[PDB]
Amino acid sequence: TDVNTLTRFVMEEGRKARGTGELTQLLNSLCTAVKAISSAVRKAGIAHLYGIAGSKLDVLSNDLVMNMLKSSFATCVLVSEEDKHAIIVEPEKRGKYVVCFDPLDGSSNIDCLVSVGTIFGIYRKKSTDEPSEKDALQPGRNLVAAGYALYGSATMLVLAMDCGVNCFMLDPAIGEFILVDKDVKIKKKGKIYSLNEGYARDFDPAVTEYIQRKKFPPDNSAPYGARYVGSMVADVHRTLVYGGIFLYPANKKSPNGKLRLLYECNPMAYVMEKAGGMATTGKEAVLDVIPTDIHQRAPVILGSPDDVLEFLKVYEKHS
Amino acid sequence: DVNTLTRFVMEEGRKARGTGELTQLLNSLCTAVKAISSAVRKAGIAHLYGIAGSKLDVLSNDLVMNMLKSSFATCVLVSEEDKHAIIVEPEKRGKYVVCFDPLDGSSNIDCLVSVGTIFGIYRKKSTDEPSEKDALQPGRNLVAAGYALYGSATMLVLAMDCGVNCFMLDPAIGEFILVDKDVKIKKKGKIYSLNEGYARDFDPAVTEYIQRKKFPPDNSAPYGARYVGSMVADVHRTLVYGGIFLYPANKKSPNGKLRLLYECNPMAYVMEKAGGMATTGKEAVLDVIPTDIHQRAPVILGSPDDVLEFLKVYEKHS
Amino acid sequence: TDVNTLTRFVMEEGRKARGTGELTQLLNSLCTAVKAISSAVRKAGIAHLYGIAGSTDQVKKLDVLSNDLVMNMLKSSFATCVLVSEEDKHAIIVEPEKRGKYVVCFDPLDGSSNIDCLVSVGTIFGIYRKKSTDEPSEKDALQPGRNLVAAGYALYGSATMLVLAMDCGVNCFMLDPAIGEFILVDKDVKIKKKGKIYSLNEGYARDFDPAVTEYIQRKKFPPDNSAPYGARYVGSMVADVHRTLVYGGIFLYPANKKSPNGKLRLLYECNPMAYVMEKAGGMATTGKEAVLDVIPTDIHQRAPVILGSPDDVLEFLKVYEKHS
Amino acid sequence: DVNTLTRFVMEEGRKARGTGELTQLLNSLCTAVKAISSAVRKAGIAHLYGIAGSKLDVLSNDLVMNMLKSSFATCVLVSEEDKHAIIVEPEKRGKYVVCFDPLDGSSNIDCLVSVGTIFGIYRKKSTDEPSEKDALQPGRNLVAAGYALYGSATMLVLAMDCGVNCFMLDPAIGEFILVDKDVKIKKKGKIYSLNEGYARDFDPAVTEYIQRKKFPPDNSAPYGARYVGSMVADVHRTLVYGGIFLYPANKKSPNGKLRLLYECNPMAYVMEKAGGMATTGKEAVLDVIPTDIHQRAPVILGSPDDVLEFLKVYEKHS
Ligand SMILES: CCc1cc([N+](=O)[O-])c2[nH]c(C(=O)O)c(CCC(=O)NS(=O)(=O)c3cccs3)c2c1
Ligand SMILES: CCc1cc([N+](=O)[O-])c2[nH]c(C(=O)O)c(CCC(=O)NS(=O)(=O)c3cccs3)c2c1
Ligand SMILES: CCc1cc([N+](=O)[O-])c2[nH]c(C(=O)O)c(CCC(=O)NS(=O)(=O)c3cccs3)c2c1
Ligand SMILES: CCc1cc([N+](=O)[O-])c2[nH]c(C(=O)O)c(CCC(=O)NS(=O)(=O)c3cccs3)c2c1
Ligand SMILES: O=P(O)(O)OC[C@H]1O[C@](O)(COP(=O)(O)O)[C@@H](O)[C@@H]1O
Ligand SMILES: O=P(O)(O)OC[C@H]1O[C@](O)(COP(=O)(O)O)[C@@H](O)[C@@H]1O
Ligand SMILES: O=P(O)(O)OC[C@H]1O[C@](O)(COP(=O)(O)O)[C@@H](O)[C@@H]1O
Ligand SMILES: O=P(O)(O)OC[C@H]1O[C@](O)(COP(=O)(O)O)[C@@H](O)[C@@H]1O
Repeated sequence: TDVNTLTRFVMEEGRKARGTGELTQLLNSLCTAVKAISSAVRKAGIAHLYGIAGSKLDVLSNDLVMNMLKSSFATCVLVSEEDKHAIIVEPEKRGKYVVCFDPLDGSSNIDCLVSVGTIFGIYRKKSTDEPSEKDALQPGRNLVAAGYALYGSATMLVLAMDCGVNCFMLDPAIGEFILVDKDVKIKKKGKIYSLNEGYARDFDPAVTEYIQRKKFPPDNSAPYGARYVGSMVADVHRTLVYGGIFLYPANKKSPNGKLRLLYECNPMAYVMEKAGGMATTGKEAVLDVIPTDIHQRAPVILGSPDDVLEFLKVYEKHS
Repeated sequence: DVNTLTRFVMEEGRKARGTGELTQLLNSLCTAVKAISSAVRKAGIAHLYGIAGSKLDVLSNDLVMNMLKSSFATCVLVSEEDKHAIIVEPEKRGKYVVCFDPLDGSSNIDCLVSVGTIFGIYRKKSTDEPSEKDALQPGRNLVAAGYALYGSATMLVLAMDCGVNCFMLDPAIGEFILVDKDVKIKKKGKIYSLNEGYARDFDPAVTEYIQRKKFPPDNSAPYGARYVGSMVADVHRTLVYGGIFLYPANKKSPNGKLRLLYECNPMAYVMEKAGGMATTGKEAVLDVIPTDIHQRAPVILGSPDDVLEFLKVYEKHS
Repeated sequence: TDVNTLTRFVMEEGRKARGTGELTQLLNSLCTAVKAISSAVRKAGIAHLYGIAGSTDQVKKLDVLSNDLVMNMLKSSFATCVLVSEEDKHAIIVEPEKRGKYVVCFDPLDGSSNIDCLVSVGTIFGIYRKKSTDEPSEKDALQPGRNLVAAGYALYGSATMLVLAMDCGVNCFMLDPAIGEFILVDKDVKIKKKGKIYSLNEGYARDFDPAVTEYIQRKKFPPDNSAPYGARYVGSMVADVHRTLVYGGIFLYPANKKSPNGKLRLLYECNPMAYVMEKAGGMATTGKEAVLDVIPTDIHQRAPVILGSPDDVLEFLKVYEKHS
Repeated sequence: DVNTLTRFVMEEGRKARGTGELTQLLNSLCTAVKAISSAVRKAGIAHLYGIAGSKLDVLSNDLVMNMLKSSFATCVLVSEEDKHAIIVEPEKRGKYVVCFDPLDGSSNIDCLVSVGTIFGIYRKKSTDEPSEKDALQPGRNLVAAGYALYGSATMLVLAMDCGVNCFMLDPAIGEFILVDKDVKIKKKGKIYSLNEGYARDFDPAVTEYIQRKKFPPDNSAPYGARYVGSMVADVHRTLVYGGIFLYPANKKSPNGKLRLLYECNPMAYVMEKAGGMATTGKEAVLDVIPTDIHQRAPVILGSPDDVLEFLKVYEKHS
């Protein structure tokens, strides 16, 4: 019942645990970045560019998250969609955490104003040798914290840690993320499937037959609903809230899927498992995949357990 | 040389003679659209969840209703959220009929997916005293029509005889900034939009069209698939990037789902004033004369060439 | 009755009079600049000046950016011909493409000299009409305040409020920073006939002529054995004048030695607040004549001003009438 | 390199080890201030005037209250708006005592004058059970104090033993941005501030001192009068531009009007830390042992040389 905010949640789960403060401040700083990304995505100031005072979003998001993570004095390696190679933090500002993020996911189609988001996934540095790109190559199992911000009909940050998955709604009136769902867990089975079917020609037989099973029920029930926005963050958030399954399977145009492991697949897979769901690559679990490159693509099928398991059974049959 | 909706709306009105009522209708309407935005972005949510201690469908409809009522430019008012028509009280009557969906796609509003307002303004056909028949005009007679997208940012799209204009809201000052003038649509796209969870129930014409897209017949490249589940969001994508949108008829919806007067007709008028088309398969959406204010209709809108590619497949199976 | 926004009220009243629509157009563009000023004064985006994104239009002083906003909104309205401002020594003649009927005199950000202490500041405006038959010039701004089509201010205080005086009367609108509309909160307001506040800079006590020095003692030591008036001086005209509109009372900025002909500017401070006051049942006097009756010879002309509640202003006037 | 208050209030804590409770207090306090600013600037005023169909003292108090109880860092809470010391429920208790005025100057708020939230943080010293007594500490024992000014913009002024620090609220992101660091006051000023309507009732000492500033002794230049009527507003001017602020004993209030624990004592700590001075004419405001939570006190604060000059005149007449 009693109120609580994202700032207080992270400075109290971090308070009530050892207390180095770096991860508290990293997350602290990270929401402040997201709040700034939100106002820019809501186009708050477009009038000054169009002549109110008189005579980039994907780039600006990357700058904000980087800048802030750097100033947090808690990051040593930083991997992003935009920056090809990793970003080794200047000595002065280094901490002990490796952060992998997609600063604006879906801005390929931001000109139609579709829901976009910010995906993040925090690792701690295991190695002793001087920081490097290779420190980002940890398996998804090793995620200290992951989550995503959604810039949709409203802004929401979904934080996943060992203590569970907690969903915060940005009240733009006060500039504060408000806790509106505690320790969320996904439905066991849903009525929704999320898939780009223009690649129907190029599907695995198992993916094809699972969709046929959903479209044309094999147990004389009701067919599922198709819901594909075109931005992972939105579809996954629906898959959390409403239940169901999300699929970006391996094609032939993309033999390894399209969604990147380190900063797209793994963070969403962590959120799913920490909330009673599951995510798999078909053959191995997304979190158990060991990266060899930081921009490594991966197939990913995440969502409600009784559905992903149904998929997985069909994967047995077609392998 | 900044050009706001409120400025646009009274120069296009002055550039079209006439009283000034429609300007003040669109002013009141967009003021309500600004207040829907505020609630949809969840401003004040902390007070509900107990920052001091201790519904959107309805709120959105109340905002639109009170604003259009107070505008002195409405006689009949038709909404999703009202089974009957709203005969505006005589002291506040105007010369226009507004058919609107206050918040479209709110069924799945809890996933925080793009919702929107849809509207379409007619001019009274009445001679004496208004009635719900004034809303029962074909889409061809639409004075003005458009929508507002509460997505990545809030955009009002306004189609009129002078064309389709897109205004971005600037939340900092609450002004709609003209960012796209007289918009026209790609002649053909690589996007298709429908709910394939009804594939069991689709017409043979529909099914073949999708096979043509999933499996190009001319050995080109397969089209793309996008169904947000919200008409504003899908229509606006079909406007911006191009492509095709369908919510066709099937056996368990012989008349589609999407309503005529406050969903299909408004989006058809946008598309046709932007160079796209909009058909039910047999008539064009704007050419259906309604019999019921909550009448349902099939809709296949989008880029011109794409709807033509459909209509050829449709005629073959009929 | 029902909700109303500044936007309809302006374009409603501008249709109840047929009318060109320029005044409506002007009042809108002026409004839109006012919301813009408010958002900058509330320091929105101050974080992008302090390294939020790392590196970089508006590294401007707020009083300048305000002026630029009001200017580039007014010119673009196609309703203005001559524009007078405090931040401009000469009147701005609008280009022949965007010329209109009305002459506007304004103070973009009044009180910004102490905006460091975050004091209430505001935008004072006043709309005349070109009465001249010849091309626009700084002469056209030299009209008496009697010839005001409309006047008012926007107070950027605990909240942002636009006060609009016309022949209608005075109409108070509050900005809802959520939706970005001015909401009609008070309609056709009038001032309290008499009040219990007095407002002036008593640091200039050494240079007060006897009329002021007596009246002030009549308030601190009342003659009728009643109760002393309260002393209230923000140091920002929009602030003190607005309090005098809501609570009643009196506001004085008179003749000194340092500035013997007043300080407060006539065309874009005194005259507009006099129109507000007179249209709301109050008075505004120079001591000699009434403020609205003063005949300008220069655009940046100063003037002594004593405005406020009717009984209060007249009480002072009897005291000045003893000394002349 | 940006510095927010959520960073600063944690950095200082980490540097002093400490549980994390003074941090959470202030972090929770600031969210309350962010919410009060929203209310004061009239966000949602449209809905009170019927945009969709059809108190601030109390809301501000409820906000501070509920946020501080939720902080898990308070045991005793003292406010204007409750004639009682509020003792926090055992499950939500910390070790600090907060004496606060949630909205000061809202007396004269219909004219929209600058208002503000004043606060001061003590630490429970009695081994006893949390009670009103724990708040009756002299201001000297203060861990932290300050105020939130809701004027031109919103600023949180935060005084501690690491100096006084000013934080500007950026409504675009809801973040208090550090803009003036380790601030310090001019040793002498040119501005004076008091209600001269109470002239008939002032100390002969006060009356001389004002003469001494209105008509200078060294026939130099006079000071400038500035009385807003909101202590936060006047005091913040006196922090920035310098000068003096008085609310001395007249007769209707012969022991001052301004409340010691939650009006005078917090402002004294700010001045003190920023190199200023704050006296009752007898003793330092921080050195007044309180008897009642709502106890009033004569307050004279500002630039040190100017406060001393008043004190010189006081000693003559005393
Ligand atoms: C609910 C989990 C949680 C949440 C927050 N929070 O802020 O909500 C936290 N904040 C902080 C902080 O002190 O900054 C911590 C530190 C604890 C920690 O995880 N150490 S470790 O990297 O796994 C490690 C690497 C090698 C040996 S132990 C923390 C933990
Ligand atoms: C570009 C199209 C356009 C746009 C706007 N706008 O505001 O962007 C308009 N505003 C208004 C207004 O009246 O203010 C108009 C007049 C509309 C109207 O009168 N239609 S009619 O009753 O069938 C009729 C009466 C007499 C002859 S035709 C208008 C038109
Ligand atoms: C209630 C007072 C009031 C308020 C507003 N308002 O919008 O707050 C106005 N807006 C406009 C406009 O047309 O812009 C007007 C008319 C301006 C005008 O035409 N003056 S005139 O040539 O001597 C004349 C001809 C015919 C009648 S008066 C107007 C008037
Ligand atoms: C003034 C510097 C400063 C600022 C903040 N801050 O929040 O910016 C702090 N936060 C916390 C925390 O507990 O997290 C501390 C330590 C706890 C504490 O000060 N205990 S004390 O007996 O009152 C005491 C007074 C002096 C030495 S120790 C802290 C300290
Ligand atoms: O258009 P496709 O091939 O279905 O790709 C969809 C996927 O691409 C993405 O948009 C990748 O995001 P961006 O390329 O815009 O950064 C996913 O969010 C989304 O799930
Ligand atoms: O789930 P379905 O059957 O595909 O329906 C989706 C369609 O219905 C709508 O959601 C209509 O809005 P509501 O369902 O929220 O009333 C369209 O926006 C949308 O395109
Ligand atoms: O210094 P003084 O004599 O108090 O002058 C105060 C007057 O100067 C002004 O501040 C003039 O405005 P500026 O601060 O922009 O110069 C008036 O608003 C105000 O009433
Ligand atoms: O009417 P007065 O005596 O000048 O009172 C002014 C003083 O009273 C106060 O308003 C007391 O606070 P309140 O407004 O909450 O009663 C101070 O803020 C202010 O400095």
